[PDB]
Amino acid sequence: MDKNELVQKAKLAEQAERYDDMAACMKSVTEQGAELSNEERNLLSVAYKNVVGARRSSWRVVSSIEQKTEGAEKKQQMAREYREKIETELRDICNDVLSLLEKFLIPNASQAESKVFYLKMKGDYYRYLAEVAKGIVDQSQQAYQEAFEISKKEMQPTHPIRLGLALNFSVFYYEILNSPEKACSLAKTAFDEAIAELDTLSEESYKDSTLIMQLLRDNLTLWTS
Amino acid sequence: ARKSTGGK
Repeated sequence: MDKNELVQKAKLAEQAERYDDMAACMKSVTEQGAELSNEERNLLSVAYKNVVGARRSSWRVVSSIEQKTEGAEKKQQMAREYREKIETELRDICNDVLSLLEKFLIPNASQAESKVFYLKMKGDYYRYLAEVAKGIVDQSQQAYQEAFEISKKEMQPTHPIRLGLALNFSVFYYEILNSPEKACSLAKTAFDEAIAELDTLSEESYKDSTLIMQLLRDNLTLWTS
Repeated sequence: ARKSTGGK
């Protein structure tokens, strides 16, 4: 197929909820070595979010049974082997995204916006790996730091990509680094800085930003429960 | 639980 057909097939798959199809097309678009547009970029990201989120979801359930079947030797072995099966799938997916990013998406990022997006996505998928590992937590951090630098310099505090990064990076501190302090401050600041500048919101992103700010506070409220 | 950009 051609770049324009793949994209329209990717939009069809998403409405069908057929996420592997939608990621196959968007991965094929990516591998054409030309930089991706905002729309293509969001489609690749939505695709692989759902593909990996299914495994992430299967992994959580089966790990919990695994823990609950302590004392039941036969059950616990069955749950462990299957967890391990879901993990292989999950790792292959994270490395699919991570290689795509490394080879195509990060080098060819010609704009600060892209660069922040792809770097946040790099340590998203290393965070997904951290969930399932280890000393690869650090690489989730370096991606996210290089993204959080480039974002604070170039972007308004109400930009959804910068707020969104505030939100993921914060969860990485809270969850992967076990550090609720470095998590809460990061999200209190992201939020407080966005709320002092609500006039910098634009009609194209005010729903995106305003949502993610709610999600920043939600986390902060929980992390004080 | 904790909200990310990557759930729901």
